Amino acid sequence: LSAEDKAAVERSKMIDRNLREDGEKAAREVKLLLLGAGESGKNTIVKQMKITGIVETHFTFKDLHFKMFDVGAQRSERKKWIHCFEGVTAIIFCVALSDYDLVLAEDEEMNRMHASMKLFDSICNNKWFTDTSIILFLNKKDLFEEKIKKSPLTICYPEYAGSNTYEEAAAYIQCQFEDLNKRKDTKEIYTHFTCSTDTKNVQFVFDAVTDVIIKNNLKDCGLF
Amino acid sequence: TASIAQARKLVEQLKMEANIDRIKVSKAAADLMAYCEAHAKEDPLLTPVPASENPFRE
Amino acid sequence: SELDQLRQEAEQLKNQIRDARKACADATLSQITNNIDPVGRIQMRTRRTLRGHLAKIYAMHWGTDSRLLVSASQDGKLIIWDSYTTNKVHAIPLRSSWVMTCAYAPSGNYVACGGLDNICSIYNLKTREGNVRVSRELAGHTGYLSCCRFLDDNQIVTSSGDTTCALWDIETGQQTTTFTGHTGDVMSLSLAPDTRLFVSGACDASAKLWDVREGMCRQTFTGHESDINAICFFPNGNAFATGSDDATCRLFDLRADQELMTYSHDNIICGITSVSFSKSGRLLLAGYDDFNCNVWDALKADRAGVLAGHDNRVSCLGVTDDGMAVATGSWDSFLKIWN
Amino acid sequence: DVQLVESGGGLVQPGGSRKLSCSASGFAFSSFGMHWVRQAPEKGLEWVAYISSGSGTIYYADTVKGRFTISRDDPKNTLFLQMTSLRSEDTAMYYCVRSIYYYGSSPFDFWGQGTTLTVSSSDIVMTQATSSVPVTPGESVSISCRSSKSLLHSNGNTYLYWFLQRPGQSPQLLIYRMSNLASGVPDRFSGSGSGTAFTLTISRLEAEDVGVYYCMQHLEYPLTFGAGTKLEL
Amino acid sequence: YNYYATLLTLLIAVIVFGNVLVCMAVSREKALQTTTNYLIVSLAVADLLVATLVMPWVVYLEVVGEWKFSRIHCDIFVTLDVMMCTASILNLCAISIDRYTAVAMPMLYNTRYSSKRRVTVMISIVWVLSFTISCPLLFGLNNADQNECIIANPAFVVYSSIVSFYVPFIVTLLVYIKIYIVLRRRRKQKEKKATQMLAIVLGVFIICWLPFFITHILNIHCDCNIPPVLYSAFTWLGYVNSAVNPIIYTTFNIEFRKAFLKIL
Ligand SMILES: CCCN(CCc1cccs1)[C@H]1CCc2c(O)cccc2C1
Repeated sequence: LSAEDKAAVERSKMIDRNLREDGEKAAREVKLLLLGAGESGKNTIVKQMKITGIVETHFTFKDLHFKMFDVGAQRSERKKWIHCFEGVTAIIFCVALSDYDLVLAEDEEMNRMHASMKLFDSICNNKWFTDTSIILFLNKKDLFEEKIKKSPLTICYPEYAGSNTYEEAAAYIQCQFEDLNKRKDTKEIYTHFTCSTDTKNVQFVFDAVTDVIIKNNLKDCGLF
Repeated sequence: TASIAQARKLVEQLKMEANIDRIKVSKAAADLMAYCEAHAKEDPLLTPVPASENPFRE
Repeated sequence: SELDQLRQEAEQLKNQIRDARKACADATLSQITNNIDPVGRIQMRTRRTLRGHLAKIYAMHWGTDSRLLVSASQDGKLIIWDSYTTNKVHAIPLRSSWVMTCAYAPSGNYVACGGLDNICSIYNLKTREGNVRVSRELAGHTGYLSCCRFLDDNQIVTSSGDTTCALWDIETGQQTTTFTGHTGDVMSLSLAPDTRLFVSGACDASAKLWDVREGMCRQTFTGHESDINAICFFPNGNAFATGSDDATCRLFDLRADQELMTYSHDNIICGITSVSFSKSGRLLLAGYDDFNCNVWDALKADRAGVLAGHDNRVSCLGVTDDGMAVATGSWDSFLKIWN
Repeated sequence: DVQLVESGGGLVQPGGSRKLSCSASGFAFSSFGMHWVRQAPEKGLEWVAYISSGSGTIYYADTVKGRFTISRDDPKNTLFLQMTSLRSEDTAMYYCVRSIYYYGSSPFDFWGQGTTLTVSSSDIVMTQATSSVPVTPGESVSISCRSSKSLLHSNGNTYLYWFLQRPGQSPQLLIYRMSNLASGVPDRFSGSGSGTAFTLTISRLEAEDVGVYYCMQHLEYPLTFGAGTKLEL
Repeated sequence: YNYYATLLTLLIAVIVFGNVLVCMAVSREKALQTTTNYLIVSLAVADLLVATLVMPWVVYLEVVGEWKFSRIHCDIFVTLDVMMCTASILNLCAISIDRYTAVAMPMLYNTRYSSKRRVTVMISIVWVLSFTISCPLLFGLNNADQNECIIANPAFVVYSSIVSFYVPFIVTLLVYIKIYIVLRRRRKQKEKKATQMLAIVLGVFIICWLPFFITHILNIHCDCNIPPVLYSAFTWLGYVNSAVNPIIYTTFNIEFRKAFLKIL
């Protein structure tokens, strides 16, 4: 092996050393999709948690680095780029509760809530996310609690209990989404009703991530 | 309105593509096959070189 | 009135070109090749495993020198490898993890890669400083970059999630011709050997051919079902192959203006993710969802071999420009070079 | 620009000590292997020492092995050579020299302007066809060099480097293996050889081609230069 | 005694069979090649070296009631008995510490870079410590007679029993109690299955080894007789753990069920 090839093998080992020291960092980050049915309170949680193409954001909270991929700028065919995210710890998903009686701007026929259920079913029951938990923020809590007094929830659903109190209406939204999960044994949905204090929304991501990672570890150990 | 401009554009593209000279598949296939025979001795994956010529010796 | 008249003229012209294609279809490449000697078993073996990426490999490309290859991964690292000796020649920290594509220039001076950030970053390998750095970020795409190919050190063509391809002047950092004729988003490019033409495949299962200076599609090929993931030109430039989620590969000839062959076998149920020809044109190599590459006699459409060595989805192929080897990349994070 | 500047040394007593220093700037120094080369007054080049990029793989010439220690501090982009028991034979100009090794790279491609050091009072020998040749611009010249071993390695590449030192300058790489020209070098120069004996041809001289031309080998450490042919106007 | 010799021979085959399938399963599937599952291979290898380097010769000794070989063969054989059993018990303790890391320090278990260092350390400490505790037998410091070379030297037997069983047993019991303090603070078949696994695993490791390492110290502390059938039966009940180990540590994990059904 020549004097230059020995220095080129060294260089290759120098590249490997630093390339592996970067893997030692990139494996300690927690990787999260962030998804939502258009303008859906998603941008509000991004600024709370911090305070073209996909936007990636970084935060550390209680000594644990998260990388969050706001993919909502990719308008096109998920079937040809969502397989990138197979290694995600948990999807974060957003729905503005106010969407129950708004209608989708491209046709004004379907409720923005039903459009977000089509997206939730579409990401949830997809083959790449079969083990991937979903954190589900339900975002515009306050505006839904006000609006349901003016506009009953049956304007969204043909089938409902007709109760129309905020608690049983909000819990019926959560129930209607968690019923979309076709694989409740392989993935758990972590629904949360989003609130004004930044650290309460961040703590829920940290809790659901820590609980997803423990349930993944227990599935490695054979304790599950 | 704009769906008409899009359909005029798409029709003009289809007309532009329709006007192209297209040759017999027998001739096209035979030229593809004839190139492929002519370069056959020049392809180390098709017809492997001896180990001393191969840069990827074990 | 007029929109329905134009829709009837679109139907009429679609009917006229399918009749014109069926008129010049006087044979099949299977009939024309009935007399030729079959390839036999292509028992290639892994001569190197390049084992430094720490996440899914999404693209790789050979240098014209046919010894160096670039590869890119979800690690947010792009690596240039000495394929003869497994050395990392360079490793390049990307600004983003999300590398859907990479390419390497015909002179080896420059590397390009794309991603879910729609920017094509172009990296100068042969700087006077010893670190690789960005020349341009080519930002004007509306959806993720699915493919990249340099025509030369100062022109690149790219394809995207926005249904367009674009040709860029890498000096001024802007599109020069821009190509819009697909309806599905665009997944793969190949340049003709002369680099004046190119052909791109999209999720509408149309493949469209362009001239890079004319700025407009000459031909549309549409024999596929489903969705085209992969394209390569056959080395004469008069034909190209396509790989789909329709588990078949297909060979289209430009002068015939249509499909010649359809490479399928009943137990490949799954998408082709990448395609390349071997230097004679005689072998298609096709990479699959079912964790391997198949190898096909491109003239007979018999399966001539398998590159079985990957433990996750093969996402790449490239035969070297000298024909000496095939690299394969996969989601298992190793490249394997076969001969 | 890329730069190598050398706060270096000066006078010493024989048997004394000095620290040569070479601060690099304008390039990614942590990635380069660094050599020192030296040149005694009105004599040819001697390679002195090396460090690879990782600060592993240090080497020395047998004339300085154990007397000199070569060191680097990448967070300061700086290379050192610490000199102990300085002999009168160590009187020389010392050049810091960067090198980078990977397929298609050009090592020795940039050289520091050099520091004087002055003192009070087993390897491939490389050799060249003459002490000098007379020249004028627009002529062609074929410089030649001979190696005591075949430099054509089993990997196929041939480790003959060609340098030009213009009058009063630090050396410059012309050609990194037999035939591969450096960047910043004009198409006038072109090298070739059999594997033991070699040539550098200058196809149509310019007045800037005046100076001393050294071949060197890089097949084995210690690295060895020829005693360079002058081209004299 | 042909019937007892036959039943003892069948135990050898069961220990081999179960521990071979777990070695095959983790060798095949990348989904099985997690941190605990290399420790479960290391357990299964200790159980195989118990099955092969030890079982047939203890079975023959129990069948003939006499020792047929020179003291050097006893020094080798009984170093291997104490080593492979201690490597088996220390593997249970190492898997229990790994399962504690999986729950109490979950990011350290998760991380593929540092968790490979942990497997390398804990498999090495398991084997090195099991050799270390047996090494006085290879030095021949067991004063036993060549008529019946069962271990005789009381201070060694006590210390070997303590560090090979009572310590890793108390540490395993402690960490599987911590994996029932967590998993009972975090939570406040369902996750009940984790408590069912802790109950089965401690149940087996008590039931197989505790009767042996009790009697094997009591035979020194009591200054008294012990029934040979009881002392032997508890010795076999010890070796029965190496049959039970692969069954418990794999057949309850669904990815192992799949990997076994791919062989079977
Ligand atoms: C079931 C294991 C039986 N062996 C002893 C073999 C026999 C005993 C009586 C007749 S034949 C023990 C010996 C003592 C010891 C120890 O101090 C620590 C760890 C393991 C062992 C292994």
